[PDB]
This record gives sequence, C-alpha cells and structure tokens, in this order.
Amino acid sequence: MTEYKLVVVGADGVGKSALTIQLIQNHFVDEYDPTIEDSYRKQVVIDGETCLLDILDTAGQEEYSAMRDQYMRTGEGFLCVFAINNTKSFEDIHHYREQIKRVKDSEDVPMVLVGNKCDLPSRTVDTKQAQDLARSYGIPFIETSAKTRQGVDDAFYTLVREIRKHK
Amino acid sequence: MTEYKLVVVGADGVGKSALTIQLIQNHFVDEYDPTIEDSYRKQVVIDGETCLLDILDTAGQEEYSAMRDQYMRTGEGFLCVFAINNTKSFEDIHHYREQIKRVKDSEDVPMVLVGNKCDLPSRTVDTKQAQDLARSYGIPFIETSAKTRQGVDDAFYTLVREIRKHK
Ligand SMILES: Nc1nc2c(ncn2[C@@H]2O[C@H](COP(=O)(O)OP(=O)(O)CP(=O)(O)O)[C@@H](O)[C@H]2O)c(=O)[nH]1
Ligand SMILES: Nc1nc2c(ncn2[C@@H]2O[C@H](COP(=O)(O)OP(=O)(O)CP(=O)(O)O)[C@@H](O)[C@H]2O)c(=O)[nH]1
Ligand SMILES: CN1CCC(C)([C@]23NC(=O)c4ccccc4[C@H]2c2ccccc2N3)CC1
Ligand SMILES: [Mg+2]
Ligand SMILES: [Mg+2]
Repeated sequence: MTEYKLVVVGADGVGKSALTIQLIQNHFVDEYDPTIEDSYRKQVVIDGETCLLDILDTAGQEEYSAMRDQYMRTGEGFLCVFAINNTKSFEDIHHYREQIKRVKDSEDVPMVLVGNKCDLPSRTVDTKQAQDLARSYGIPFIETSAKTRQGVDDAFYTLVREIRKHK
Repeated sequence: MTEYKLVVVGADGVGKSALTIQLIQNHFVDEYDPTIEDSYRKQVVIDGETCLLDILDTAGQEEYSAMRDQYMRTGEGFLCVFAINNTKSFEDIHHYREQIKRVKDSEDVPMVLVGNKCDLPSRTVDTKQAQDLARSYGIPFIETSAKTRQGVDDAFYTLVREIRKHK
C-alpha cells in the first residue's frame, strides 16, 4: 500500500498539532502543548486509492530546530502552515520554504501553503497576500480551521496529490 | 537530557491509545480508531529528574505482527496492557512477553503489566490472578482506567523507574 511521508511545519502556535489531531482524531485541541516531535500513521482513500499517510508533527519552537535536517531529507511533502491572525507566522513561512529547498537541493518540492485559524475574526494576513506568495512558489494555497475542520482534509489530500505529481 | 524509549503493547482493543492520549492530553477518547503505529516525545519530571519520554503506541491488530521485531529491539521498556473485561487479552500478554524476551535475548527486560478499563463493572480477570501473573514474571502490576485517569501516571512513571532501576 503506497506510503506518503508528510511533514507539518510552521511557526510555534500556528496550529500544526491541532490540524493533525483534527485530521486523525476528529477532535479540536484548545490547549497549547508545544511539540517536540510526534508521528501518526493513517490509512485513507484519496481519489479511489487506499494510501498510508506517515505524518510528522514537528516543533515550531526554535529550541528543536536542529531536528529539521533529518525530517526535511526524508519528508516527501510539506504542509507549510501559518495562522491568518499572526503576521509573524506568515513572515516565517519563507524561512521554512528556503530551508526545505536547500536540504532537498530542489525548487519543485511537494508543498502546500496553509492559512490556518480561518474561523477567527481577528485576521491580519490578507488571503490575496497569501495567494500571491503561493504563486511565487508555484504551490497550492488552502485556508483551514482545525476547530471547524474547514479545509483540513483538502489540505492533506492536496499535499498527497502534489507528491503523486512529482513521482 | 535522559531519554526513555517506552512501548505500549497489547491485544486489539485493550486501550493502548486511550491510555497514551489520557497521559499526554488528559482526556478520554470514546472512539475506537485502530492504530498502525503512532509516536510521541514528551518532556516530564519524574523523581525530580527532567526526562524525555519517547512513547510508541503500537498496533494490537494481529495483521501487523511482523512490525513487532523492530520496535522490540529499539524499545527500552514495555507497558504490557490487557483489559480486565477481556480474558483473551490477558492470555495474549504471555505471547508479547515471550516475543520481547526473545528479541532482547534477555529475561529481565523492563516491563509493567497493566490491567486497563478498571472503571468498568464487567470484570472477567480477577485482580489476584493478574497480580500472580506479574509476580511470576517479576514485574510490577497496576490497574488503570484511561477514562478516570486511575493509575495512568503511576503505570508510565513505574515503567520509567524500571528502566532506571535496571540501569
Ligand atoms: N481558533 C482556532 N484556534 C486554533 C486553530 N488551530 C490551532 N489553534 C489553537 O492555537 C494554539 C496552538 O495550537 P497548536 O496546535 O499547539 O499549534 P502548534 O503550531 O502545534 C504549537 P508548536 O509549534 O509549539 O508545536 C492552541 O490553543 C490551539 O487550540 C484553529 O484553526 N482555530
Ligand atoms: N471504559 C473504558 N473504556 C476504554 C478504556 N480504555 C480504552 N477504552 C475504550 O476501548 C476502545 C478501544 O480503545 P483504544 O484506545 O483504541 O484501544 P487500542 O488498544 O489502542 C486498539 P488498537 O490495538 O487497534 O490500536 C475505545 O472505545 C475506548 O473508548 C478504559 O480505560 N475504560
Ligand atoms: C519509528 N519511526 C516512526 C515514524 C518516523 C517518526 C517518521 N518516519 C520515518 O520513516 C522516518 C525515517 C527517517 C527519519 C524520519 C522519519 C519520520 C518521518 C519523516 C517524515 C514524515 C513522516 C515520518 N515518520 C521515524 C521513526
Ligand atoms: Mg504542535
Ligand atoms: Mg490504538
């Protein structure tokens, strides 16, 4: 059964863990428990194909930034997450992108830009600004909410589709 | 930082995932989503020492039995879980222990016998009988409930102490 190694990356607090847990447990976690490194395996059906998703939920805290090199070498696709109510998290996206491109030594790494917390009314990042950044990278952009589940399945399925295109 | 590699093993349905999620997230999962393989890295203080617990939540489905060798080699201590309302799960304990002993090529591997679902009134395994089994193995026995949190911290901390007391 085809396996896809997906890695969720982004600034500390954007909702990487909440997105992953919502996808896998169908449960929204309101608590903030900073992650070191957690991994999940889930069997799903995407476009009629049964897939195994190997999801790595990474640390946004810079304390654990030395762990990035190994997960970027093995990761097949990257979910690059920012929060729509956190200007700094959007600015931190390009750093994750640049690091992934450098480790992979490639410009066409499967990625999806995710603008999380779209359920909140405190927006500080314009959807247009995010769409434009995704165009400069030539990657899809999807807005999500780990709380309401808006766009969650779409963000992970799209990333799997990006890996399939690249194979 | 001292790291402890803990592996949660047992028959399908005993509550391995519910115990792990209760330990880490302090809530009880009513849903039954069979596990393939999930991992968690969590920082905790045990006996005044800051520890890193690497917890592997394994598959109880007998279909994934070929995956056991690798996690038994890597694992330092094993939480051997049965459910007090499932006699097959209690008898399956012997098979998990014999497999661990064989991979490790040792008779004294850190283990803790856990009798989960102790909140339920449908008991089929007497506490005395579980206690006698743990005594024959020379390991600690604790009854737990992933629902009420009874014995959960004690089961994981005791296993860390077994790894520590073995070193
Ligand atoms: N309203 C709302 N809150 C969210 C959403 N996603 C995550 N959160 C909240 O933001 C906080 C951080 O979520 P978390 O999943 O821990 O973020 P993280 O990026 O994994 C944190 P770390 O990098 O340290 O592991 C939590 O309080 C969580 O409930 C969302 O889509 N909507
Ligand atoms: N009453 C009660 N129910 C529990 C307890 N622990 C787990 N359960 C329940 O048993 C079912 C299976 O729990 P789960 O944690 O998935 O068990 P598992 O051993 O991980 C199953 P698998 O081996 O396939 O991964 C769920 O309905 C869950 O709510 C408990 O301590 N008490
Ligand atoms: C016991 N496994 C549990 C799964 C694992 C955490 C991790 N899976 C790997 O195969 C692997 C191999 C080398 C380095 C990193 C990894 C991880 C990885 C990266 C990207 C996406 C998923 C994911 N799964 C590794 C440890
Ligand atoms: Mg996290
Ligand atoms: Mg499980």
